Amino acid sequence: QLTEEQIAEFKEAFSLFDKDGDGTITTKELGTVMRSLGQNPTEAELQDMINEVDADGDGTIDFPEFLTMMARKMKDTDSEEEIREAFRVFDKDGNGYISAAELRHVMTNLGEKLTDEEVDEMIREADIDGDGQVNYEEFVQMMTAK
Ligand SMILES: [Ca+2]
Ligand SMILES: [Ca+2]
Ligand SMILES: [Ca+2]
Ligand SMILES: [Tb+3]
Repeated sequence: QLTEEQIAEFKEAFSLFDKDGDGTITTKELGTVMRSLGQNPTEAELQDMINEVDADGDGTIDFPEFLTMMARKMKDTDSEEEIREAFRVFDKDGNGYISAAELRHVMTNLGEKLTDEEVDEMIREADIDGDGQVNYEEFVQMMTAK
């Protein structure tokens, strides 16, 4: 039973993925989005990637499947591999560290203007140690913090 408060937040993600507002996420748009994220996925990956979110193999993604894909993860096993790439995917420094600055560097290219007072707070609001920066160890805390 997904609460509305959750179903809403998800909507925000879509508008971020489907810039065309067609109502379906395609590979051409997916790669383009990940291509600007500093990532360089292969053709076999992007195409095969959609499959993961495409259980019906229709060639596109909808709301029911868009949430299921994310929700499912919460209702199944997880691979620290995804937490590594995504995380290291932001630390272009390959150092594995995301400072309130670096985060603002990438999250900024997203195409949305964010405020420092917010980012600084978020990162500092999640940093169980409050070091103004997030470490790989902290990343687990969130998933290990009931
Ligand atoms: Ca589209
Ligand atoms: Ca770094
Ligand atoms: Ca720290
Ligand atoms: Tb589908």
